[PDB]
Amino acid sequence: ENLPQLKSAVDGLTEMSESEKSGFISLVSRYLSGIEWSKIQTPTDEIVVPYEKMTPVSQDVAETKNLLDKLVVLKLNGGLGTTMGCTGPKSVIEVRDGLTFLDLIVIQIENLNNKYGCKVPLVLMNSFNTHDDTHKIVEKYTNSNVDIHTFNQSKYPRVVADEFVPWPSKGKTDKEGWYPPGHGDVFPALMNSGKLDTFLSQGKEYVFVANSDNLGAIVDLTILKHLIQNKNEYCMEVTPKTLADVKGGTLISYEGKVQLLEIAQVPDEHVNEFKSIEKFKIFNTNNLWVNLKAIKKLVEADALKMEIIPNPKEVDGVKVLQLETAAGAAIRFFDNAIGVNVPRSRFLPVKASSDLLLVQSDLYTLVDGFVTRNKARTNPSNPSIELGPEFKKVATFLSRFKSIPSIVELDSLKVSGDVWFGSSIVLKGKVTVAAKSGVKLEIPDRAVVENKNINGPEDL
Repeated sequence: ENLPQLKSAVDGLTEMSESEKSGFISLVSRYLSGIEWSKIQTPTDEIVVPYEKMTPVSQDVAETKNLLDKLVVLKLNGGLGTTMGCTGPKSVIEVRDGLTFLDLIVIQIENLNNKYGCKVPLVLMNSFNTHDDTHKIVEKYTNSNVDIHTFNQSKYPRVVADEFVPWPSKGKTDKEGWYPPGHGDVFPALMNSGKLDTFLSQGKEYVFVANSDNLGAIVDLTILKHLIQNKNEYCMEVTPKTLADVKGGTLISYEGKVQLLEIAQVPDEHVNEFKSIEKFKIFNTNNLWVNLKAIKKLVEADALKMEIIPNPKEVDGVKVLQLETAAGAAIRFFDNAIGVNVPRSRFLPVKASSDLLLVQSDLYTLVDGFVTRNKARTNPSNPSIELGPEFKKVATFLSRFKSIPSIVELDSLKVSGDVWFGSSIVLKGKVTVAAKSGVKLEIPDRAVVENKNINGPEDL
């Protein structure tokens, strides 16, 4: 509690840079100091521009090329693969045809630079959990036609919840004593790293930020052209909420400003209202387009005061607090800030096993680096896929599917218990496989499983 005792402890932490100490103290200050639901307003086409209403690029190529000379592409790469049972950066999990997320990213940018003769740089924002591994991995791209920059974001101390002291101040100085404080940190870190000023000197004007695991976040020149023509200093890509997205962060008007609103800022009495997709119709994809000169101005001015997100964790039986911020929450600080409501093709996340099943099946293919949806697929929606904990770890997932089944005509798959799948299986309509406790169920090679429940070996 209070300020200067915490500040003294933090200044004691010789692992932290001066900019890190100051940044962390600033978060703690605002968190300890402190959205009225009734003052919230639903957005309109004046805040959220439909992607269709935007003016397409003209057939004139030199225009496309002038747009691309101003662009820097940034991928958020601070997350480990441990949620999916893998060591190393999440971005080095193989997504399809043997290629990692990062492989696809390098290939896309290389092909942009080929198609158009531009020199679009890639930058990866790493964390202390991914920085060294990433540094070694990216050597593989040495001869690739893309300049790849990396920088490490901030490293803040986990705070012991009960005592409110930095955990490293109590001797917990190994990796478990610290955390990367969210992707909101991308802004000060891009500044603190020196990279922002670099890109500035070269006449770059915009950065396109996206999660390294969103397969849909490809350079879109309609969006960028709009920002230049309308002087929008920030643009969030949003997409309509389906029932799968009810908890997603959304864009509102609040005290005269476009703002991101997340469930955390929403009172208990109001969460059900928040979750209504007729009320709040769109959600943040984390595909963000931001003006570089505006970042520099706002970071230098100490203007970016995003909502603090507690994120408490229990680590080795010690409850800690991890104060973090979100990159989309910065939207309220930028001049002429907007959302662009985009097709869901631009939001294809891999967060679990079930998403790999999506993108590794015949429902998609690699075309020139792009995870391209099968044209045969009649329904504009992807099948719903649910798997038990048996399928959580990627390697176990891959072993439980002798080959990935065809899902091109699938509507829905649910799998529970100890289930194994043979090769060349085809899945259609609504499929359920449910192995009871103590039972292992194996689905034979070349099975066609169609609008059917499988609750035992007695379902052939």
